[PDB]
Amino acid sequence: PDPSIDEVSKSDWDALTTQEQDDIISQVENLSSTGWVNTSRERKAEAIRSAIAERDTLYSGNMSRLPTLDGDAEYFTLYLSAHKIQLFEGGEAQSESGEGGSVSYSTGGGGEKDLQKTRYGRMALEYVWEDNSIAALRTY
Amino acid sequence: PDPSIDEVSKSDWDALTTQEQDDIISQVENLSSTGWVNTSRERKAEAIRSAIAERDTLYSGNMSRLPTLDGDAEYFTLYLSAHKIQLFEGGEAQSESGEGGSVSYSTGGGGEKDLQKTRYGRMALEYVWEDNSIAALRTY
Amino acid sequence: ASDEEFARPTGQGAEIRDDGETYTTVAWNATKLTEGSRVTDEMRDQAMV
Amino acid sequence: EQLLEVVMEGRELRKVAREASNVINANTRVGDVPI
Amino acid sequence: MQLRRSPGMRPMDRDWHQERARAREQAYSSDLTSQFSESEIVKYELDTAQIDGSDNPRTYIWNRTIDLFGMNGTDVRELRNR
Amino acid sequence: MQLRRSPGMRPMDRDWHQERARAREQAYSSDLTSQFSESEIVKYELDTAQIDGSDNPRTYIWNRTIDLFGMNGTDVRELRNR
Amino acid sequence: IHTILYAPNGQDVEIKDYEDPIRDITGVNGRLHVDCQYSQGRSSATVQY
Amino acid sequence: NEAAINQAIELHGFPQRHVKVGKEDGAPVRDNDLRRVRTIFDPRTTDANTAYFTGQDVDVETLEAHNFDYSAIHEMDMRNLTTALGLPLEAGNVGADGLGSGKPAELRFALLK
Amino acid sequence: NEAAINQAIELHGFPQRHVKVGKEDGAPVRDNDLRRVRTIFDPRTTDANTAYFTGQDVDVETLEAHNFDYSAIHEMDMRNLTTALGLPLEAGNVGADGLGSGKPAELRFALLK
Amino acid sequence: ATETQGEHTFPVEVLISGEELRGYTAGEALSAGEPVYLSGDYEVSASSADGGEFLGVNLYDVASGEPVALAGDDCEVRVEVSEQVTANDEILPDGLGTFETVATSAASAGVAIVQEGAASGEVCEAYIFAVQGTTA
Amino acid sequence: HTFPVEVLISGEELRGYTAGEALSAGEPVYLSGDYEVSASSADGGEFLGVNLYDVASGEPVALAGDDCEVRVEVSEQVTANDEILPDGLGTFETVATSAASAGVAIVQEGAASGEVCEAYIFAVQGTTA
Amino acid sequence: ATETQGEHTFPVEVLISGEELRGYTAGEALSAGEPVYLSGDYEVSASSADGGEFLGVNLYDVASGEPVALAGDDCEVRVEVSEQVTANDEILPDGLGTFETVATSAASAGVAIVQEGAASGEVCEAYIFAVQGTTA
Amino acid sequence: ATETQGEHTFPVEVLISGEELRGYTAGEALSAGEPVYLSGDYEVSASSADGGEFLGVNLYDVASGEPVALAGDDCEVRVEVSEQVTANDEILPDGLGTFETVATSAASAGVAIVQEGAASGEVCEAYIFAVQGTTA
Ligand SMILES: [K+]
Ligand SMILES: [K+]
Ligand SMILES: [K+]
Ligand SMILES: [K+]
Ligand SMILES: [Mg+2]
Ligand SMILES: [Mg+2]
Ligand SMILES: [Mg+2]
Ligand SMILES: [Mg+2]
Ligand SMILES: [Mg+2]
Ligand SMILES: [Mg+2]
Ligand SMILES: [Mg+2]
Ligand SMILES: [Mg+2]
Ligand SMILES: [Mg+2]
Ligand SMILES: [Mg+2]
Ligand SMILES: [Mg+2]
Repeated sequence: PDPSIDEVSKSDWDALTTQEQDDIISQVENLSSTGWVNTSRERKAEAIRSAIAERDTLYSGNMSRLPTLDGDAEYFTLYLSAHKIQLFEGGEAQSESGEGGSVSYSTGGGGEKDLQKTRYGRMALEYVWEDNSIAALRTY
Repeated sequence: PDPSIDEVSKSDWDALTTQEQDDIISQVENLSSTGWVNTSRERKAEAIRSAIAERDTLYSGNMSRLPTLDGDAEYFTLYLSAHKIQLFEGGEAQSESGEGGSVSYSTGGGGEKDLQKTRYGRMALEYVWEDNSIAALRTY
Repeated sequence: ASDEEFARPTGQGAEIRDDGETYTTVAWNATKLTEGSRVTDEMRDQAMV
Repeated sequence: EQLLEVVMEGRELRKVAREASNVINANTRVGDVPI
Repeated sequence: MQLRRSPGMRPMDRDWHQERARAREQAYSSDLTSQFSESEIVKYELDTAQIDGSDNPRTYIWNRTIDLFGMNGTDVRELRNR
Repeated sequence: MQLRRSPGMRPMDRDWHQERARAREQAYSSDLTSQFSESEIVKYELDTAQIDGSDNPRTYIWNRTIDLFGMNGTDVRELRNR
Repeated sequence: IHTILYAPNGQDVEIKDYEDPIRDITGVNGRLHVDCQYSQGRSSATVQY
Repeated sequence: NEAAINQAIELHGFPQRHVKVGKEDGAPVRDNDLRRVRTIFDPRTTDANTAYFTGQDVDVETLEAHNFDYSAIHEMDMRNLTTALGLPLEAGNVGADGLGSGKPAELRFALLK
Repeated sequence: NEAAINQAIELHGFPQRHVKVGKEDGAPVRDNDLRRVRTIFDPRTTDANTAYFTGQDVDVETLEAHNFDYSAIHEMDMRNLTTALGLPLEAGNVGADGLGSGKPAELRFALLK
Repeated sequence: ATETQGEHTFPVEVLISGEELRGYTAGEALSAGEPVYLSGDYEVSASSADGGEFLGVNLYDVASGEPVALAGDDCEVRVEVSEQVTANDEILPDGLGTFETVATSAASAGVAIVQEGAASGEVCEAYIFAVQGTTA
Repeated sequence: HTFPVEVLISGEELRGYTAGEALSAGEPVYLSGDYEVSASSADGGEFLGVNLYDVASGEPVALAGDDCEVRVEVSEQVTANDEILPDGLGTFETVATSAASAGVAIVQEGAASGEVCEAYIFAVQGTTA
Repeated sequence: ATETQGEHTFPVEVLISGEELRGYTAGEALSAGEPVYLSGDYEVSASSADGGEFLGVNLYDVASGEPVALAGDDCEVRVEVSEQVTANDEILPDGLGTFETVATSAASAGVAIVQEGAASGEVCEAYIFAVQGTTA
Repeated sequence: ATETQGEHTFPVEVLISGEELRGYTAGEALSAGEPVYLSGDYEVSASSADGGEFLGVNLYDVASGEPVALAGDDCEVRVEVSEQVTANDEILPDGLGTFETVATSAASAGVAIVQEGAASGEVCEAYIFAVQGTTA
C-alpha cells in the first residue's frame, strides 16, 4: 500500500482516504485464505485501527536500548490486525464439521495470554521479543 | 528460480516481474503435495514477502561470530514461506474426515511457539539453532 | 565562564534576582603528528657524525 | 621419565682463511689497497 | 537559580566530564542513537562530544578466530611504527 | 621459520620422544588405526616408531580368571630363566 | 590561547630509536598528539594588510 | 610453579561479572543486542555504588574467585628450593611449625654453621 | 612420590575454566562453532577484571582445584628418608609434634651424637 | 535560549526569581524554557498552541520519563517569544516551545506578563502569574 | 541506518590518508586526490582499503589495506573462497556479480545478503583505463 | 620435500622468509608444503589444478580437523614443482601437492614467482605474491 | 631521482613506508628507483616495457654482480615517471628505468598505484601492490 501500515499512527489512519484504508484492509485480508469475507468492512477497519493504536502504545519504545519491535513493523501490524479480526469472529476454530466433511486443527494447549490464543497472535509475538522483559538501566 | 528466494529482500521482491515471483511461488508450492491450490496468488505472494521480511529482521545477525541462519538460506526461506501459507489455510490439519474416509496425523503436542505449530515451521527451526541463545561477548 | 555583568537597581525589601555564573566549553581534539627515518647499521657505523 | 639429552652433529667443514691469508679488518665496507 | 541538570551548569559537573569520557571510550560509531540511552544523550549532551569510536581501544585490538602466535589482544597503536 | 609441529623440528621436541615412548608401551599390535587417534599418528609420526606390542608390560603379565597361588601379576621377562 | 598536548604514556613528546635485527636498520620514530584552542578569541586581533 | 601461580592468580584470584540476557527457553539475543548490554554493564566504567534496574529477564551472575591455596604451593616450592641449596627455610621468607624453637632450631643452625 | 606430587599440582593444584555451549537437549554445537567461543574466553588474553555478556545458553563452569594433602605426603616421604639415613627429621626442613622439647629432644640428639 | 559572547554561545539561566519549584515526570522529551501542561497523573508534556494547557516552564533538558523541575506561577523567567512583545503584554504558550501574546493567540487571557520587551525569536523576561487547564 | 562495527580482525597494514568526504567504519575507499580517499564506485577501478572508524570530511583517516583481515557488509550472499570487491553502495559484492574479473578481498566466513562477512584483503585497484 | 645427507633424509624448512603466518582448520589430512585454499569457513583443503583455489602453503602435517599454520602471500617458500621451472616463471597449484607453471596450466595468472629454478620433482624457491578465489 | 633546495640537489629517498625489503644479485648496473625483474636465480635486471617483468624497485645504486636491496609489494615509494600521473593511476615499468601508466602501456594491469601525482620526468609517490612474472 502507498502509505504503509507501519507509516501511519491512529490519527493518521483516521485521516487516510477510503481507498488508502481499503488498500491496507486488502493487504490484511491476504493473511487468511478465507479473507474473512463474511465480516463487514467496519469491523476490519476497527481491527486495523486498534492494531495501530496497540502497536504505538503497548509494543513501542526501547528495552536495553534495543527497539521493542525488533521484527518488520509492517508485518507485525498486519499480524496484530489479523489476530484481532480472528478474535472478532470468535477465535481459532479448533474443529469444524458439517455436510462437506470434518476437520480438526493442531491448535493444542495454547497459553493463557491473548497473543498466544491465535496463530496470527503467535506470529506477531515473535516480532516483539516473545513479550520477554529484557530491559536494563544503570545509575550514572 | 532465476533470482532465488535467498537473493531477494522485501524491496527486491516488490521490484521483481510477475514471472520472477511466479517462479518462486511455484518452488514454494512444491513443499505441499496439495500445492495449496485453493489459496489465491495474492496470499502466496503475501506469505513469501512476509517470510523474506521476517528472515531479514528476526533470523539475521550473529551469535558469538557464527551466523544465526546456519542452514541453507534458500530452504529456510521456503520452509518459512510454507509455514505462513499453512497458517493462512487455518493451521495443521490434525485430522480430516470426508465421505466415510478418514485420516489422523502425528502432529501432537509439538509446542506452544510460532514455528513449533506446523511441520514446515519445525523444519525451518533447525536452520536457526532451534531458536537457542548461544551468543557471547567480552570486554577488552 | 560567562562574561562579567552588572548588578541592578533594587527597592528596599524587594526580592534580589538571580544572575548566576553560566558556563560553556571549548572542545579539543588532539591530532597525532608523526615523523620517522631509517638508517642501516653500515651507514650508522661509517658516517663521521 | 628418563631421556637422552643429546644431538649428534652434522658434517663440519674445514675453516682456514683467517690463518691462510692476510686479514684486513677494514674501517669501511668499500676501500682500496694501493699497489 | 541553577540546578545540576540546567544547561548553563553542565560544564561544572564532574559527572558531565566523567560520563562524556566514558562515552568516547565505549563508542563503536558516531551514530549515538544506535548505542546510548535518550537519557544519556540529553543528560551528557553527547551530540556535542566528538564521539566516533576512534577513542575506543577495541577499534585497534586484534581478535582472530584461530591464533597460533598469541597475537590477539595486541593494540596496533602500541606497535613500534605507531 | 620452524614451528614445533614442523617436520624438521619433531626430533627436538621433548613431547615427541615422551609420546612415542608412551605409544610403544600402550600397543598390543602394529595396527595403529586400532589403537591411536589419527591426530597422534600424524603428530608423533607413529608409522616410524617400532610399535608392535613387544614393549607393553601387559603382553608379559599373567592374568588368569581364578588365582589360588598368587601367580597373577608376575611378569615373565622377570623370571630366573629369562 | 592554549596548546594542548596529549601524552598517552605521560612523556610530552615521544621519540623512539629501535633496531630491526631482521634487516639491520635503526628506525627513529617521533609521535605527538596536539591541538590548539582559544579560550577567548576576543583576547586577540590580527593585523591585516 | 611460580609462573603457574602468577597466571592462575590473574584468572581465578578475582571475581568476574557474567551478565546473562533473555529468558530461558525465550527469545534469542544476538551479538548486536549484547553490544548494547555490554555498554550498560561495562565494569571498566562502573562506580562502586552503582545501582541496576531491570526487567526479570536479565541476570547479573558472578564467576566467584575460585579458592586454591597458592600460599601452600609457595611454601612447598620454597621448602624444596631452600633444602636443595642447603639454606634453612627461614632464608626464603617462609616459616615452619615446631622448627622455629628449641633443639630443632639448634640442629638446623648447627648444620648451616 | 616427589614426581607424583609435582604432576598432581600441575593438573589439580589450580582451577580450570570449562565453558559449556548450547542448551541441554537443544541444537548441537560443532568444533568450528566452539572455536569462536574459545576466542572469547581464552585465558591467554583474559585479564583479572574481564567481564562476559551472554545469552542464557552459554555456561561458564569451573573445574575447582581438587584438594589433596601433598604436605602430609611430603612429611611422610621425608620421615621415611631421614629415618632411613639415620638423620633426625629436623634435617629435612620438616617439623614434628611433641618431639621438639623435653626428654624426647634429649634422646634423639643423644642417638645422633 | 542563548547569549552570544564572542565565539561562545551561553545558555540563559531560565529562572530569574521565585521559590515555587515543583518536580514532575516527563511525558515526552523536553528542553529548558519550554512551557508544559499536565498530560497524566503528575506527568507533564509540551503545551499546545492556545489556552487550557499550562502548568509551568521546564527548567532543564530531559528524555521521556525523566524527572522534570518546573518553575510554576509566582516565578520570573527568561523565555523566548515567537513575536515582538512589550512590557505589560500578557503572553501564552505558542505550541512551538516559545510564547506569544494573548493578542495574537485565539485565547483571551495569558499565563505570564512581559516585564522586559523582546523582538521575534528573542529572550524576554516575564512573570508567570496563572496556570490554565481543561475548562471545556 | 545500519552498523557493521569492530571492523579490524587482524593485520599490521594500517596507513593514513585525508578523508575526501564523510566516511564510515568498514566503508571501501579509493584515491580521489593526493593522499585523499573517497568511497569506492561499483566496477573495480577504485579500491585501496577500508576505513577503520567514522570520520568527517577533511579529517585524517586510518585505512586498513591489503594483508589485512576485516569484517565488511556484503550486499549479496557470499561463501568461503568467494572473491569480493566494492559495490558502489558502501557494501562489497562478489566478482561473479560485478562487471569486473578480479577481486580485492577473499571471503573467509560466509554471509547472507546485507550481513557482515569476514574477509582477507589481498589486492588494490586503480585506473587502468 | 627432502634433502639427502648420507644415510639421512632431512625435511626442508618450508618457510624461507615472511611474517604472514595465519591459522586455519584442516578440512582434510594435509602435509607440509602442500598448497591449500578455503574449503569452508576458516577451513582449508588441498588446492586443485587450474587456479581459483589458493590461500597459502601448509607448514606442518595434520589430520582432518586439526589447526593448520599457513604461509600466505608476502612469504618466500621452498616448494616442490612437478615440471622444470626457471627464474621469473609464475607458478600455480598443480592439483597434485606440487606447483606447476602458469604456462603449463589452463590459468592466465600465478600465485608465486620462481626465484630459483628447479627440475621436475625438485625443491624450488619462490615468493608468494597473490591468492586466488572463486571469481566465476 | 633528485630533490632541489635552492642551491643544492639531494638524492631522493626511494622508500616512504614498508618493510618488504629483499636481497638479490644485480645482473647489470642499476640505479636507485629503477624497476627490476628476475633475470636469473636470485638475480635481478632492469624491467623492460609492457609488463611480465617486475619484482620491485632497486633501493640504491649498484654495479653488475653486487648484492642489491629491493622494495617489493606492500612498500610505499618515491619514483620517477615518464609522463604526467594523477592519484589513483596504476603504473608499471616503461622500459626506460622509470614508470608509466597502465593506460599508456600495452599492458592491462599495473604494479603500483599513484598516491601523489607528478609531471613528466618528475617524482610521484606510489604504493607497490603486485609483482609480474613470465606467464606465457
Ligand atoms: K495562532
Ligand atoms: K552490477
Ligand atoms: K594441466
Ligand atoms: K609503449
Ligand atoms: Mg533484532
Ligand atoms: Mg553451522
Ligand atoms: Mg546582574
Ligand atoms: Mg547575563
Ligand atoms: Mg675505491
Ligand atoms: Mg522465537
Ligand atoms: Mg536439531
Ligand atoms: Mg518571588
Ligand atoms: Mg619479508
Ligand atoms: Mg606499509
Ligand atoms: Mg603484502
